Amino acid sequence: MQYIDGAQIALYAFWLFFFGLIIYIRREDKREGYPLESPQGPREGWPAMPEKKTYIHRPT
Amino acid sequence: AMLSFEKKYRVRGGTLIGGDLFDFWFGPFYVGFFGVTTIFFVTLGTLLCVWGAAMGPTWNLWQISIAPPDLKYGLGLAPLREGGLWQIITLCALGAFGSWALRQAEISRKLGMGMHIPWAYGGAVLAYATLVVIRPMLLGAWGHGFPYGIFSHLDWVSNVGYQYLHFHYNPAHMIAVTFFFTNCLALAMHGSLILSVTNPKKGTPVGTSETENVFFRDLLGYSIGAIGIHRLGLFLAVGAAVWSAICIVISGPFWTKGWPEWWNWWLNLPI
Amino acid sequence: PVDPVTGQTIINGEPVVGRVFIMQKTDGTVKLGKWQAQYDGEPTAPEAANVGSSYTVPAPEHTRRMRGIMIQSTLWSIDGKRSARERRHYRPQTTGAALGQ
Amino acid sequence: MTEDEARRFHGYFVTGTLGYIIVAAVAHFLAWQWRPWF
Amino acid sequence: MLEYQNLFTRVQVRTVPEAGIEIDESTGTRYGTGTFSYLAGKFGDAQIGPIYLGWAGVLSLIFGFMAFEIIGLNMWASVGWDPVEFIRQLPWLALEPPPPQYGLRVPPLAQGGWYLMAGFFLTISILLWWVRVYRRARALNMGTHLPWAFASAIFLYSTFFFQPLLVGSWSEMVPFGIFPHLDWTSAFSIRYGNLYYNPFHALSIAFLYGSAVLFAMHGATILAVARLGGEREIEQITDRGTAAERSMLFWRWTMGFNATMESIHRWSWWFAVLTTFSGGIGILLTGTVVDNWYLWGVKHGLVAPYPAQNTLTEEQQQLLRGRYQGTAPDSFPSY
Amino acid sequence: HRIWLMFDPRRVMVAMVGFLAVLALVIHFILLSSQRYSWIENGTLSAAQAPVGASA
Amino acid sequence: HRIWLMFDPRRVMVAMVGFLAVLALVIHFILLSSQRYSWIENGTLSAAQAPVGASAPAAAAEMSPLPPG
Amino acid sequence: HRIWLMFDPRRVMVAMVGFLAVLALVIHFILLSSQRYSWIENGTLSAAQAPVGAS
Amino acid sequence: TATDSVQVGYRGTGMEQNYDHGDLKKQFAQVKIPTPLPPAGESPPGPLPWQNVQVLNDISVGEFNRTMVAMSTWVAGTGNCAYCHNIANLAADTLPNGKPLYTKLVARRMLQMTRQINGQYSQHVKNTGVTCYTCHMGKPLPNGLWFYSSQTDYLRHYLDRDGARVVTRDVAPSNANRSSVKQTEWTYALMISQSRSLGVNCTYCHNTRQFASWKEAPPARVTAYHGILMLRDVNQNYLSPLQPVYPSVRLGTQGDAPKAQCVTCHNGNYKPLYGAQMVKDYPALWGRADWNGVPFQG
Ligand SMILES: CCCCCCCCCCCCCC(=O)OC[C@H](COP(=O)(O)OCC(O)COP(=O)(O)OC[C@@H](COC(=O)CCCCCCCCCCCCC)OC(=O)CCCCCCCCCCCCC)OC(=O)CCCCCCCCCCCCC
Ligand SMILES: CCCCCCCCCCCCCC(=O)OC[C@H](COP(=O)(O)OCC(O)COP(=O)(O)OC[C@@H](COC(=O)CCCCCCCCCCCCC)OC(=O)CCCCCCCCCCCCC)OC(=O)CCCCCCCCCCCCC
Ligand code: BCL
Ligand code: BCL
Ligand code: BCL
Ligand SMILES: CC[C@H]1c2cc3[nH]c4c(c3C)C(=O)[C@H](C(=O)OC)c4c3nc(cc4[nH]c(cc(n2)[C@@H]1C)c(C(C)=O)c4C)[C@@H](C)[C@@H]3CCC(=O)OC/C=C(\C)CCC[C@H](C)CCC[C@H](C)CCCC(C)C
Ligand SMILES: CC[C@H]1c2cc3[nH]c4c(c3C)C(=O)[C@H](C(=O)OC)c4c3nc(cc4[nH]c(cc(n2)[C@@H]1C)c(C(C)=O)c4C)[C@@H](C)[C@@H]3CCC(=O)OC/C=C(\C)CCC[C@H](C)CCC[C@H](C)CCCC(C)C
Ligand SMILES: COC(C)(C)C/C=C/C(C)=C/C=C/C(C)=C/C=C/C(C)=C/C=C\C=C(C)\C=C\C=C(C)\C=C\C=C(C)\C=C\CC(C)(C)OC
Ligand code: HEC
Ligand code: HEC
Ligand SMILES: [Fe+3]
Repeated sequence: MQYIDGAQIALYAFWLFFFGLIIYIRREDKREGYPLESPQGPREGWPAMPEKKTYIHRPT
Repeated sequence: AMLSFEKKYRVRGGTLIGGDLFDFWFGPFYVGFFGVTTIFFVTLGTLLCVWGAAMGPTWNLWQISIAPPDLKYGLGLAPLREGGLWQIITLCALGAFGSWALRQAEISRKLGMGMHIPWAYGGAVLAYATLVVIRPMLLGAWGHGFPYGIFSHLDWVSNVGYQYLHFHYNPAHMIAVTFFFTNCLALAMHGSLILSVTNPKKGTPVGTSETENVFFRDLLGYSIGAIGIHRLGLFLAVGAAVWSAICIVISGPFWTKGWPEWWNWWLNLPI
Repeated sequence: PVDPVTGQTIINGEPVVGRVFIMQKTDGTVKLGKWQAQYDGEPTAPEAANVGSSYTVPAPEHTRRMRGIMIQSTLWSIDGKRSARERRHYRPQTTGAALGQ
Repeated sequence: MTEDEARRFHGYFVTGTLGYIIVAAVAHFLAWQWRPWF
Repeated sequence: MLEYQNLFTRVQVRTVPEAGIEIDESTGTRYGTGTFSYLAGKFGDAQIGPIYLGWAGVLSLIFGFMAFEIIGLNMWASVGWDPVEFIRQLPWLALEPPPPQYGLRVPPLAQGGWYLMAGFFLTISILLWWVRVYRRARALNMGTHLPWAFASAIFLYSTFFFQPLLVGSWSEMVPFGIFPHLDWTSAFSIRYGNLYYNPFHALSIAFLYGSAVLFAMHGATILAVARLGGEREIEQITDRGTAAERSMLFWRWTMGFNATMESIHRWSWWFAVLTTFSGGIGILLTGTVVDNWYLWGVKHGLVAPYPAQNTLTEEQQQLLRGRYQGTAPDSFPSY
Repeated sequence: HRIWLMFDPRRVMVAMVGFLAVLALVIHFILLSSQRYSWIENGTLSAAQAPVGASA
Repeated sequence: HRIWLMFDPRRVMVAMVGFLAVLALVIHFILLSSQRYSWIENGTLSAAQAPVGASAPAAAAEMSPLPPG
Repeated sequence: HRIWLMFDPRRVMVAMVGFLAVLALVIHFILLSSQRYSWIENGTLSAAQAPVGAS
Repeated sequence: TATDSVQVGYRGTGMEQNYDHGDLKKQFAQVKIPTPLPPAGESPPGPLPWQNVQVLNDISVGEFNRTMVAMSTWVAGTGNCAYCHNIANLAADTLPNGKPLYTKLVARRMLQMTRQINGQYSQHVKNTGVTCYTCHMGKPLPNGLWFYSSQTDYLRHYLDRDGARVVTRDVAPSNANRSSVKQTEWTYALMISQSRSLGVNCTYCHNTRQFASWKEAPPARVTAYHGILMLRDVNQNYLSPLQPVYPSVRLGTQGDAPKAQCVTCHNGNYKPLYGAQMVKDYPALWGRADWNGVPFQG
């Protein structure tokens, strides 16, 4: 409309995309050394730790 | 909370100042003597930044500006209304940046690591120190520093750049930009290279170090090493900050005219 | 207003103990408003451009070889070499018939 | 460092230091005759 | 004295040059055999190895050399074919875009036709190089991360074509020249009201600095654990050793959070890509959606207040009004 | 003296010479940049003609 | 003579020549960029005609080298 | 003499020729950039007609 | 180096002027100002005893001689009546051989030009007018002489071309402003020349965060605008029409009269001659009824 313009809409779309990307990368960051060990028990931050990822090696 | 392999590494020793008093972990953070010094300067500096916002006309995050003193105060400590608050915050920032570097050196010493991270960080601190300490001292007033505001310090950069009528013609600025652009290109190449080998075409095994070297020789005829790329990235990123510090410290203290006129020397070669 | 006898400032009928000053923000700065409000106290909008209705082709000796817009202030204002100053423009031309050839 | 050559070094260091200060004092004497600063 | 900082290599090995992993050679082949540079081995790998050439590479080289030739020949003609002036004035020479009044129509050859032709050939060369990069990646069964990272930079490059077309004139294009393209950068920022207040421009600044920060941090981290074998990142990713653990622990103790040996490269990739992506969006919005970024920033509360440095009377407000710039005078008047 | 058993004579001598050379260069350049003692230009003036700072 | 057993003679000569050469070039270039001793241009003037720096100067009215601010 | 024992003659010769070549170029170029000794332009002037610095 | 900084804007904005101390001191020293002639303001109230005086018709005889010695030392050096006059007959506008004395016609026109500058353009030269010295510097040929070169030469902004604005006064684009980037480069080159002609940078006249704003800019910008207008009145009406008077050696390759720019008066300083005031002691040069309340004798 009058106050809302294209640059603002594009900026907020980029903000949503960036937050989603940060969530995805933070999920990838928790593929080693998790879950955390604490006296109260296991701990995971947000985002939660993802599923176990397995690699593929060449045959001998 | 600790990583599943973290417990065996949390040992004493490696500090530069203090003993078992400052050799503990607060949550995930390691707290040393310089961790305590960092928190003091961060808290004091941030609270004075909030006070500077409350003194100003707005609470809008983008419009908050704490400005340096007038040039007439000339290396003195101005009244806190008139820019003295900026100088106090600058001291807190210097203390916090220095404490952060020394805290990093303590952590690497405890982990049996090299000292590269503190010195790489020192390149950024040197650029900041040139902007608010070295260049203002050479020009003779603390008022030559930049204001503390999200978009206020962009206005300072614009006006200072136009103090020489075309800042693109600064020879050291041209080199520093090339370092920044080449670093971004090299980082994209390095990030892609590792990810492409570790996450290859679906159904195929993970590649090797030969795959990287063969790929970049096929594309460009030369492949820097696995250690070569990390050496180059350190050189490009830190050298960008060092050449930035040079480019701003020569404008005013050494060159006062327009930067296009500096290229007379090239046009007046005898040949 | 000021008390006629004591000299004390009166605010809403009550005297004030002290020297009263009008509170202001840092150096009397006032938060900006709408973007249209930026143009109060400024000159009005500029007039439309003067665009020629016809074009006449200049002589070659009056035409610049270099088409860079800023060449006159960034290079020529600092360059005094006579050979380059000669190369700056196109040279006059004629025809073989005009010369009799 | 046998602590005995330290005495030998000390005599040379003291004489060199005191001799340098005396020569610099004459230089300040000459400069005062040319243009006093007080 | 000081420990070994892993900054240079003193002892270099020499073996037979690596010919390379077997690949499909039907539409291309490897040229050279592989030489060794003593100076290059001090910093990185010494082999100036064979280079692969195929359809896309050859076509890209032909088109790019055509563009380079056109640019250089126009530059040389601009100084009257003087070689001394060509070398002496090389930073200031340019291949200039067409005049504004032609819009998107074809300009004359000496007044922008060469510019458009060179730009077309450069664009074709860049696209063919992208195809070559993609084929090189998929010939070794690698993932296609580098092709899309390159596509981001290509997007930023192509905004320099799309924005002038969206505003409706090839005159708004970037001239081919060392100092002239900086002149265009400055004038483009000035014309559209202080590009510092373009939010996507600020976003691209943030990602450029973030790229520098990330590469400094990663390079220092890997060099600090290179004595433990951290430079062999693939091994530390598929089988985590003590170097990866120490890197993780250093950054967790310093910052309160960390990455892995693999995901730090994802951080790097995304920062580098987002630089040019946000920059391209910001360029695309300029002159088409927003014509004055300072006024947009005032609208959305971005501009900090300053005391007024001048005030004008009403007659001064009418007089200080100017005129928009127009055409140059095509006559030399006599008075 | 016993101080040389505490400090290396070589390290002290090098550091002291480096300090003195820097100090001497700083003083000579401070006077050269001044008005009263810019001796290369005004050194031939007598003490009465040499510039003096303002009494203000 | 004993100072050569404390400092390596090869290192001292290189440090000595480097410092003396730099100092000689600095002094020669300082004098060449001055007004009184620019000997390449004004070397043929006698001592009477050679430029001299300004003595204790007077003041000026309404004329300022610096713009107001 | 014994200086060639302390210093390699081959290294000395290269450093000396390199220094002399640079010094000669610097002096020749400084004179060429001056006004009194711009000999390529004003070399045919007599000593009385050559430029002299002011005062 | 030693640098002198003058603050021209609000603190922290980066609006400052920088000068090299050595260069500024040398330039200030090398500039010499001619001492004013002793006043001559007592003469009988009789008719003017002159033959061909058409400009200085309201000036006493003693003042006439005073200002004419002043003109001699300002333009042609002390004495040197022969630059503009036949010595035997100073009332002659032609040489004995018949050819006209072009210098005298130029001087007569430029007396009127100086009066016009001082009287009708006080909004630029306020209380610090101009004499012959400010442009001539004791020499017949002033600085900053420019001629017809090409269509895109920005100095024609001072002759016959009007309009330099390129910035839109809206948030959204419209047809009200269709300035190109190339026109912005043209304005940039013109303003680079303007900055170099006064020894100042952009911030002396602008807050570069918004070049189009006058409220955020120093007052000098207004002064600068008036300068442009004054130039368009000096170049179009006084310097250009003098074309058929000069010998061929004074014209350009297109055969046009010399024209003036900002550097003609300023010579690379924020004020001409660092703001020296001379015309206050020369009533024949200012076309005002009073300079600073000092009445015009008449
Ligand atoms: C983007 C997405 C992700 C965004 C987010 C990204 C996050 C990245 C980091 C990830 C981790 C975050 C969690 C974390 O750090 O947890 C620590 C702690 C658990 O710690 P712990 O494991 O139990 O502690 C271990 C160990 O330290 C045990 O020692 P002890 O139990 O003896 O503790 C002694 C400490 C604490 O005592 C104190 O008095 C410290 C109090 C600090 C907080 C209050 C500050 C104000 C009062 C100050 C004191 C007043 C007098 C008492 O004593 C110490 O000395 C410890 C070191 C303190 C620092 C060094 C000394 C500084 C001295 C100079 C400065 C003084 C203050 C100006 O857990 C919690 O605090 C639970 C809540 C965690 C979430 C944050 C909640 C924040 C709420 C407020 C938000 C405000 C937003 C603006
Ligand atoms: C204009 C030109 C510009 C400039 C030009 C821009 C072009 C587009 C760029 C897009 C980003 C590419 C990022 C990247 O790493 O690319 C390299 C990769 C290489 O893959 P490959 O060589 O084919 O094979 C390698 C592959 O095996 C492993 O790849 P890697 O792991 O490194 O990364 C690929 C994936 C991660 O893969 C997985 O997660 C698969 C794991 C198994 C399945 C997962 C569980 C099941 C899930 C089921 C539900 C899920 C099913 C999907 O990473 C990505 O694709 C990037 C993810 C991060 C970015 C998105 C973050 C969220 C954004 C939205 C937030 C919204 C607000 C909250 O190439 C690819 O194409 C990857 C696949 C891309 C999938 C998304 C495509 C979206 C297209 C959108 C437009 C379509 C037309 C309208
Ligand atoms: C306006 C300023 C003045 C001026 C004022 C001064 C003043 C004042 C002094 C100098 C000094 C020096 N000046 Mg100055 N100087 C000027 C211009 C110059 C110029 C020049 C090109 O214009 C040059 C090259 C110099 C150069 C020098 C150096 C020789 C010296 C500083 C370095 C040093 O410590 O050396 C070391 C050089 C030596 C010769 C040291 C010798 C030391 C030995 C050990 C003495 C041994 C004595 C004996 C063995 C022992 C006796 C023991 C007991 C006492 C019995 N000056 C101008 C004209 N200069 C300083 C100095 O030391 O002067 C002597 C000093 O104080
Ligand atoms: C009209 C304006 C001029 C101009 C005027 C200037 C001026 C003036 C300067 C630059 C400088 C720079 N310019 Mg610029 N510049 C122009 C156009 C450009 C263009 C372009 C595309 O046109 C580019 C690419 C650049 C590029 C650059 C870089 C070379 C450099 C900035 C990086 C730097 O210094 O990092 C150095 C890094 C730092 C200073 C950061 C230090 C950070 C500290 C140590 C830590 C902070 C921690 C923080 C407080 C923590 C917060 C809390 C936590 C988040 C929880 N310029 C135009 C032509 N440019 C700047 C420079 O060189 O600065 C030295 C500078 O001052
Ligand atoms: C007065 C000048 C203006 C200004 C005007 C602009 C303009 C205009 C632009 C930028 C843009 C950018 N500016 Mg800015 N900028 C200013 C001030 C700054 C400052 C600062 C110190 O204040 C900084 C740090 C920056 C930094 C940046 C970057 C973040 C960004 C470019 C990203 C990039 O990687 O580009 C480099 C990357 C590319 C060009 C990608 C494409 C590369 C192609 C693929 C290469 C092909 C090469 C070919 C094969 C070989 C050559 C062939 C021959 C030609 C024949 N600017 C001020 C405000 N800036 C850009 C942007 O995105 O803005 C939103 C942009 O267009
Ligand atoms: C090689 C040089 C490049 C680089 C490198 C680099 N930066 C680094 C490192 C390295 C190697 C670290 O190890 C260190 C780190 O720990 O990162 C996680 C860091 C880091 N780089 C940071 C930021 C940063 N680096 C920048 C620059 C760069 N850093 C260069 C491009 C910039 C720019 C260009 O703007 C920024 C914003 C931090 C995330 C971090 C350092 C954290 C730190 O020092 O924390 C202690 C201080 C605080 C938590 C806050 C202190 C607040 C002050 C007391 C008051 C206000 C300060 C300031 C004056 C405010 C001004 C605001 C206005 C300008 C808006
Ligand atoms: C993440 C964003 C960053 C980015 C990324 C990026 N760039 C990339 C890639 C990636 C991920 C590639 O895969 C690709 C590549 O292959 O890199 C090695 C590329 C690339 N980035 C390039 C450049 C580049 N990137 C830049 C920037 C950036 N690249 C961003 C900062 C810039 C800048 C800052 O302006 C430049 C100039 C190329 C090296 C390459 C793309 C190569 C290409 O497209 O080539 C086309 C071929 C030609 C034009 C032919 C040229 C012919 C010669 C000019 C003539 C030779 C004549 C004679 C034989 C020699 C003469 C010598 C002289 C020319 C010196
Ligand atoms: C002897 O020497 C010779 C001459 C033989 C060779 C020497 C050559 C030399 C010395 C060359 C020097 C070249 C230099 C210095 C080049 C500098 C280049 C720079 C700095 C360029 C910077 C920026 C340029 C940009 C961003 C240009 C972008 C252009 C684009 C995107 C153009 C696109 C055009 C298209 C798609 C055109 C399409 C054509 C149609 C008709 C379809 O549309 C109009
Ligand atoms: C050129 C700059 C001149 C110089 C060097 C001198 N005069 Fe001189 N003169 C000049 C001009 C433009 C006029 C006409 C002024 C007008 O028309 O308003 C004159 C005229 C005179 C006169 C009167 C002529 C007459 O009798 O009709 C005299 C007496 C005169 N000029 C004398 C004079 C003197 C004493 C000078 C000092 C050396 C001198 N002139 C120099 C222009 C110039
Ligand atoms: C005082 C002498 C100034 C100096 C120094 C600079 N500028 Fe300026 N600017 C000045 C005036 C009087 C005008 C208007 C002239 C007219 O004919 O209207 C301008 C205008 C500009 C503009 C255009 C503003 C617009 O609304 O479009 C720009 C972009 C501009 N000036 C930029 C600029 C630059 C780049 C300068 C240094 C090289 C500079 N200005 C200096 C006054 C003065
Ligand atoms: Fe890596």
